[PDB]
Amino acid sequence: DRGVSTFSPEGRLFQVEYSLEAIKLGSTAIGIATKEGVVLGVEKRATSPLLESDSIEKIVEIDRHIGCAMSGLTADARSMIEHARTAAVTHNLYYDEDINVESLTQSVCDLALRFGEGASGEERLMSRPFGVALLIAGHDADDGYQLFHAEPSGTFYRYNAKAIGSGSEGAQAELLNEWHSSLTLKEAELLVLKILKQVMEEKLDENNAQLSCITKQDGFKIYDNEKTAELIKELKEKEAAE
Amino acid sequence: FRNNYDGDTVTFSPTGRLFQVEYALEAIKQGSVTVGLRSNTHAVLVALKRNADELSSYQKKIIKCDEHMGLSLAGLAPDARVLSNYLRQQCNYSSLVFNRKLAVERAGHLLCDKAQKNTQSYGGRPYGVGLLIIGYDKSGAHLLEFQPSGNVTELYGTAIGARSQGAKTYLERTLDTFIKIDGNPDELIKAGVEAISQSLRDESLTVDNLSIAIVGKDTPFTIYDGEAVAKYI
Amino acid sequence: MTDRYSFSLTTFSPSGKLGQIDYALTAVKQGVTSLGIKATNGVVIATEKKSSSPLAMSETLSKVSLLTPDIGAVYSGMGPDYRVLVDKSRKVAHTSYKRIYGEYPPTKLLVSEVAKIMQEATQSGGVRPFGVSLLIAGHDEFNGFSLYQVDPSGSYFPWKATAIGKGSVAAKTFLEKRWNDELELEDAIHIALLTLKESVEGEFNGDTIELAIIGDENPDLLGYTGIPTDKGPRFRKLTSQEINDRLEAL
Amino acid sequence: GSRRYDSRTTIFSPEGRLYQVEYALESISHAGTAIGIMASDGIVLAAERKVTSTLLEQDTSTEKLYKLNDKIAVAVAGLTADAEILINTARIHAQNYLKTYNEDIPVEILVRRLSDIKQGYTQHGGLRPFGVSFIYAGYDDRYGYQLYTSNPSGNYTGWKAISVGANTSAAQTLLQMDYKDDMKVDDAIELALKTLSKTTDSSALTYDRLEFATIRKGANDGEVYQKIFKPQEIKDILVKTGIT
Amino acid sequence: MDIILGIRVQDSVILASSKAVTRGISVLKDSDDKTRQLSPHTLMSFAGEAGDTVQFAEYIQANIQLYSIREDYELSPQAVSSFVRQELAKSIRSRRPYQVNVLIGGYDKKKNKPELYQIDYLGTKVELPYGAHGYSGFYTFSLLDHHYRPDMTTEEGLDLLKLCVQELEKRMPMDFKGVIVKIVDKDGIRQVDDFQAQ
Amino acid sequence: QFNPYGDNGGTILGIAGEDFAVLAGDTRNITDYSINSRYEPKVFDCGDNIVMSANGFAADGDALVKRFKNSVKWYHFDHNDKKLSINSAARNIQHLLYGKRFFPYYVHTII
Amino acid sequence: GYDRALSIFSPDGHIFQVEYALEAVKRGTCAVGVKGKNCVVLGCERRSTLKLQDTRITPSKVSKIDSHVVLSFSGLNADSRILIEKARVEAQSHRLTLEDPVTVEYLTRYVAGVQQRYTQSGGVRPFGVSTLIAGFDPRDDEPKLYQTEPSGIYSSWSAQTIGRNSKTVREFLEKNYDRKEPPATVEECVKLTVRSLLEVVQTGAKNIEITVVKPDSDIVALSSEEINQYVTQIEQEKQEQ
Amino acid sequence: AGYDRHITIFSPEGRLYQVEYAFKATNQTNINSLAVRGKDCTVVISQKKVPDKLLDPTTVSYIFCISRTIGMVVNGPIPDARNAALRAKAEAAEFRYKYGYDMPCDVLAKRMANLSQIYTQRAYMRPLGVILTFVSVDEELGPSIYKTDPAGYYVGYKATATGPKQQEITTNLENHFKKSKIDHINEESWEKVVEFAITHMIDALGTEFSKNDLEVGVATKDKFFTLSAENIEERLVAIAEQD
Amino acid sequence: GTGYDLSNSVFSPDGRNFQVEYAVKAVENGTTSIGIKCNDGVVFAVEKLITSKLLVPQKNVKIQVVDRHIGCVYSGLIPDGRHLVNRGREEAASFKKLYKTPIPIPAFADRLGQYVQAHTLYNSVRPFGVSTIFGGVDKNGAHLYMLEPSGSYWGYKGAATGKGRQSAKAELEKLVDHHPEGLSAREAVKQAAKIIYLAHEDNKEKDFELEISWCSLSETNGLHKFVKGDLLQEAIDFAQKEIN
Repeated sequence: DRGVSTFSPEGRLFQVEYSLEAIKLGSTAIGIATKEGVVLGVEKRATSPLLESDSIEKIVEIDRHIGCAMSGLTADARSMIEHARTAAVTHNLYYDEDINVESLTQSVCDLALRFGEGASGEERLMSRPFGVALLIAGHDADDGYQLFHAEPSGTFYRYNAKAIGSGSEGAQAELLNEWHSSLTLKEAELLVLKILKQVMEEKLDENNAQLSCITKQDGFKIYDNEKTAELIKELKEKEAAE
Repeated sequence: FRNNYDGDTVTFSPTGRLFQVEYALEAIKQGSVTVGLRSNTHAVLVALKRNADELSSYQKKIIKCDEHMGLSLAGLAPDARVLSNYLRQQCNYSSLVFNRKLAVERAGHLLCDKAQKNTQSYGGRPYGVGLLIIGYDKSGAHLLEFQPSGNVTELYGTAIGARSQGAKTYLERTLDTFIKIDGNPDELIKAGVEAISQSLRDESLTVDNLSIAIVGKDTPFTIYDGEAVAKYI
Repeated sequence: MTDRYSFSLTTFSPSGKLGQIDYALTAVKQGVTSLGIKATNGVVIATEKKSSSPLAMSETLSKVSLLTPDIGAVYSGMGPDYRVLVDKSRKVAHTSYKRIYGEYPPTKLLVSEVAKIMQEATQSGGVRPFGVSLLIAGHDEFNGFSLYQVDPSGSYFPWKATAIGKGSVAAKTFLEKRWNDELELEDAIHIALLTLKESVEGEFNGDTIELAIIGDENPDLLGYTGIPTDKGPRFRKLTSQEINDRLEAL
Repeated sequence: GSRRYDSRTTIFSPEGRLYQVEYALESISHAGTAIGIMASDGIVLAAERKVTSTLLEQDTSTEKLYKLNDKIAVAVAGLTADAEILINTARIHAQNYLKTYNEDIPVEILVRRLSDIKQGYTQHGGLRPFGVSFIYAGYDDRYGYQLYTSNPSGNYTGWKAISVGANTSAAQTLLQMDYKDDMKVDDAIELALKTLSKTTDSSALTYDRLEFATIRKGANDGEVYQKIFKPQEIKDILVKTGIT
Repeated sequence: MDIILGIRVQDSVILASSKAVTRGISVLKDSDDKTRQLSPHTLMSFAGEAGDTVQFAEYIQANIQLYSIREDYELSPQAVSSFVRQELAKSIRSRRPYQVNVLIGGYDKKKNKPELYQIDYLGTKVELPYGAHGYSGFYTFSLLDHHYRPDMTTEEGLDLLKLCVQELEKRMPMDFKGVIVKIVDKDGIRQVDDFQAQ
Repeated sequence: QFNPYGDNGGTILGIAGEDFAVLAGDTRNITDYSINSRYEPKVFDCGDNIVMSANGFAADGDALVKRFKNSVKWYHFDHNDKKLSINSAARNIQHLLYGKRFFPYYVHTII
Repeated sequence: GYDRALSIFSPDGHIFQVEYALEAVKRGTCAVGVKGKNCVVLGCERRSTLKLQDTRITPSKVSKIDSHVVLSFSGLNADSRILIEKARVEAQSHRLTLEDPVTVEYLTRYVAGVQQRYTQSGGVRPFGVSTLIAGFDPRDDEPKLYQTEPSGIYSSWSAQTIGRNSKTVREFLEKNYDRKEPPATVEECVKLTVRSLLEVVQTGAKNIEITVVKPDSDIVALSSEEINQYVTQIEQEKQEQ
Repeated sequence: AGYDRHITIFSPEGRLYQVEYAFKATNQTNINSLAVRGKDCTVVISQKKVPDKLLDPTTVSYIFCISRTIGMVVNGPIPDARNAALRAKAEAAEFRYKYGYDMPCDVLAKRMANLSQIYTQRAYMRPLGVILTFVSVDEELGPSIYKTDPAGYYVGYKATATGPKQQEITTNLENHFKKSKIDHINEESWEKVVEFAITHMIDALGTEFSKNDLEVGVATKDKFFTLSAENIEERLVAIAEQD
Repeated sequence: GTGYDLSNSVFSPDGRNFQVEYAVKAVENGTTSIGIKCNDGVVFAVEKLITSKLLVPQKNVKIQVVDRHIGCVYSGLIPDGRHLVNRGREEAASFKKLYKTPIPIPAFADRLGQYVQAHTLYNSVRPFGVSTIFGGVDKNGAHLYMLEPSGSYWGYKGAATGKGRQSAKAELEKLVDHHPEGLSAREAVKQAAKIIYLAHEDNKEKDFELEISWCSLSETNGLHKFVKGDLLQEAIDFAQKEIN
């Protein structure tokens, strides 16, 4: 056949490029970083009405100051979150402090290219790359509120606002116009809901959509269905005005 | 022809070429441009950072290895992280065991041997990044060009990445000028900024776009970003 | 370096056939004819010494080999594959039995051990099956005289009389007509020389035919006297002169 | 490297089937027919020998019916050499249980363990599966007389009457036709021989082509006894049933 | 060492275990239950090394419960005791052995008979009508050799253990803070909460 | 039998002020009753405004200071040139010391 | 030794080995699970290709992981035993260290975690098994029902079916199960389980098995007569109209 | 299916093509070699071809000194030849250390043939494309010739031949032993046995030799040695004074 | 059929290893390098293609030293040559550790020979893309060797490999014929410069740098040293005089 870590004539890794196609099939995940906090939102996408939407866990806590959102093969993210939770706690044990968001993202991204049938370098025991993209968001005293996009390629970019999933290309173009450096936390909350509504196949409500924020004061908190429903109602009224 | 011998790095072609190595070299040409140049006192790295979106940050291109050594990347960033981390360890081993600052030439030999082992065994892939190593040791200023093939070459000036031929043609023509810039760091930076601008096509170099690093006689390896490179724009 | 052949080289085909076993059996068919006959007071195994060159010494190449003082073996197919199996069969007789029970293994269990090695060569990674069928003749106290056939698949069958190789089909038919459950050892050797004559094309003498017997104990071949229970090996390879004397009464 | 020569034994088909397992079952369908029948007072094992000769020593021959324990025995269909590998491991497992608990191993536990080893070669290792189908006949103080079967996939099921090997479809129809819940061993012996004689690919069912075993609890003993039939004992019982 | 007593009567097995945990100079606990339920009809008491005593007991408990789920069946007291013996036999020749002495008190549902097993840290199993570990037997055995009958009721067995404890509370220098008494029969395992002044 | 430990003597002193901190130590290195050196540095500047001295067995002292200075160096590489705080340094040294719990550094270290 | 990458990405972005593992589940016998107000009921169908089995000793489709958690499956029977064994060990290991029996969510997370591990490890293939995990959390009376699949994705369901003709029975449950009013009684919860299977099984008194899990480790399997009483009652509902 | 000719697995005909192609690799060097037994000696003759003038003639050799007693001549590429040479030397030293006596010629052959059988059966180790002829004067068997091939086959020889024109040398030796009726060369001195071996090399090939065209290895009691160019020259003068 | 050239250790129907012959093509594409054996030592010389004026002269050293007396030069894939020298240095250190005396040249030749030959025995390793010319002075005289990708090596009076190996071998053959008594160390260095300048005619599109090294008993005390300064310029002037 062909090696898993094989380069294409163009200069790209086959398996990594094919992994990005799997993320395109995944549910939409949007993050917006402001000076008041970083807001993360995902699409639940229930395959059946009998499926309990609250069990869908696409927003996870890494540490009190770091949150995460996933898109694509969500099962592949579980060991990545496990490593992230370990790296955050292990740093706290070694240095009696909080891990930097950039340092935490770097630790997760080091696992990405560790795949092959026996690549000469270390002991990279994995048959294939991760089929999931992560939106790592948090806060530290050094660089403040941050939003990162962790790729299966091992590369990570710091975004002011990033959208990943099925409607990622349409969402990113919308985030390009809407984002400004003076956005408030509440303005970012209605914005995540606005763009999600535009890219979701189903009508947006408190069941098929979930919000989360990370602040310096309260830390990472997942929005309950009662709190989110009021924000959907507020977003519906403001769009009805003009 | 090409389809049968490019399956893995272990396979030779009838002409004697290694296509997997050649495809890894192609990843550099797709990567962003970076320029390296030196004189007798200082060595300078000038790099053009690339962003995905206008909402994204510009990905760093220059990595510090030691107080006297550093390098700029072109291609896959994680592969540059692995090779720089190894070079950090080799510089560290020399300082701890021998109380000796590692020679830039010997550092090039170490990167050569590590890249070679990835090209002779099954299952492995070549590194998808080109590196420009600068350093000041007991023999003066140095500049070395690392290639995934293993080939490392000591140069006065060089450039790798997209449209890098324009910068390389400039440095070849300006060869006699920037070599004599001794005891003046700022003028050597300006020679590198003018070199990297010869490769520009899409946009002009801006504040959060340009990345410059320098190491010299009485100057430790320091990276300048953002406001620190505004005077060279 | 490092064996990357960790997968099976023998696999099931759509028809259910195990290709590499079938092809190994085909290699046995190309091999020189070897036979075995079990009598009431002994077992006889015989084969043709197919010399590649008249310059080569046929005495140095032994197609019939001693496994234990009571057990012998002969083959058909690939020579090199047989020789290594004999080395393994001799070692497994000690390591798995004699160093445990203080005595030599019975024929049926030694055959079982050889069959295990040949089975593993069908399932293990990075190996091909042995291109040989073995005829193992032996004696033990509780089972008496026995003859076994071991195939490349690892399957083994007890035989009264059988043949394997080039003219096995023609030899088995000849053995069925001449065999009876009242045959003496000397009679069994007489049929052995008659059955092998139909397979050999060129010269038929003691220098071109290799023959050994499993019969009575040989105190002269023991090498020492003293212990009453030790009465000597039952395996005896017949010399060139001993074969020629029986060929005159053919 | 070696990737070129890898047959990939442990992969799914587009349909969701396991190639090597399905092809192994095809190999079994050519091997000699083995039938097991469970009665109220014992179990009957009957097997048809594949490829026989006049000069084949039947008295010392064992290819289909093997003894695992004093209470558990097996009927083999497929590769004999592959079976002996599994038979040996089952013998060690039975003795491991007896050493640990000071009690004889319940039939199902021995069956599950062998089936788990078969499953191992199906999921990982890159090696070919065992081309063997077992019929387990055993007794324990929990369920009493038990009859199981296992195939190359590692799947096992409990039965009242089952056939493995060649002509199973025809053999299972005949067993389902004559079997009742209140059967006696003597009746089960007859059914097993009658089913084989009708599904035989050869001219006539004779003693030199058969292996027979019965597992019965002796009324004048109170303990379960295994009886692997001798060539003469198979010859006698073949005449009594009406086959001669 | 701690007090670990066992007696097998007509229809049940009675285990008496001391409540004291002594570490160096102080009695840290006077209500410690030195027993674990392995299965609904099998109970094991234990004494020995400070850390090994509970670690081994819970290890066996986990294994028996793993078997009970897998087979949907309860192992006989004999089968359990043989498993415990082998684990202690493997331990005795390891890097650091389990220094734990155990008493298996179980009721066989198939046999309808109570059974008591005694295994020490070495792995010495013995089926006994009555058993004790350490110095416990030195004071008790003569009373047990005298009064014990196979046809004794549960009430009679409790009276004999009371006499055994009274001898221990008189002649033995260590204060073991009384005993917890448990009954193992056909209905399962129950604890006698009124042994302090029975 | 070979004894892996030794006593190089010396004494170190660390006093924390309101907005300052001092770490003193004598420059005398000894073995039994002989003076090895009259001037042998014992208090070292490790970077990030942190000073360190590990007094006792000098070979263990030099190894610990050398390994901590290297830990500061790697803290800059891994965490984007972040300054190592005094509490973070203290916790880091604990793991450096407890890593050799069953074959300890025979030193009394103060930062 | 063997570490060949079997589960890999394709040009379109699918893992074919995981994709074909779902096809093995589609071949396996139908398994359904419904949760009421105070109970969860698991129902599985039996094959009718060969009919001469001993129902006493034949491994049942519903397996107990612990005294409070049960597991049913659809797909390869041999692969399921591996997942069942590992779940049973983890259940005992959790009781040993945490001193409290597993929650249904945790046991599901473990089983799905094992399945996911086999989708990106060299030399192994994914399990051709989807599982339905049902039960009650320790000291809790709230019904729990979960589903896993070869990929490693798990989620909780009010009602779910897996296996052959699972598309038909899912459409039945979507128009019959009410979230506003779940089956309040155990009897009506079992009734809905049989009703959903009768759409697929096509008249099978011996072909349907029912297992009911109640709070505080109360699991009981219904006999052939008990299930047949429901079948007789349901068939009367159709005939009276 | 078509990879049966790429690795050491059986073809439908029951053949091993990789082994068969390894036999074809033995004739790549285009060198003929023969071995003959004397009364108390063993002589190997091998063709010496130096095509390039830049080559050092003293290094161009296909005869190896394995032990004090055993010598080996190889037919096939020199990288595989020296691979088999180093292994044979290692086995000879180990045998003496473990068993207290010098390894016999036939035992070394059997050992090297067993190793070649492993490459015939196991997939990852390729067969060496060389034929090894071992020669010595054994303390029990006397003059000994034992030859191994890529198949793992080995047998004793009264006399042997190996190379592209092997058949011509074999039949030429065959016709002499039919005439003499004895298995060895009836001569006291080894010098005349070398002379015999050279003469029959000429008669079979139909080519005259110089001192630099041949390579001679002589095995005597407790010693094996290779002849120099001047030693062969002395031997060529003696046969020239006969014809 | 076809496909014998795709894997390494696979024999083609003609008994050839194509992957090794494909590695020879990489050597033939590479830079020309030479070796001359004189009366008491050896002289090594290599061409250094100047790709750009940006390359720092006298810095990118191609000739490598093993131990203190052996010099190595190679043609083809430069990193592959370094890997072989790294092994050679480990093998030389292993010899000196056990046997005290520095490794003899025939001894060192076999050590590299076996290592390169080992890379032709497996399908998991790639053959070396270099032909290495090496040698020095030991216990008895000087030695010169050339090692091929197959592992094949011989002793040489003069060695040549690379782009212009034909022109180099022809010029070396003239030296062997005209000097039967033996060339001197001084003359060999001057001649080594002349050989490359004439061999550069096959790659005369690009500028080149000269690099000579030598190991002589009387001139360098049997140690490997690089030709530097006045002696290097004297060689260049000798070559530039006879090029016209």
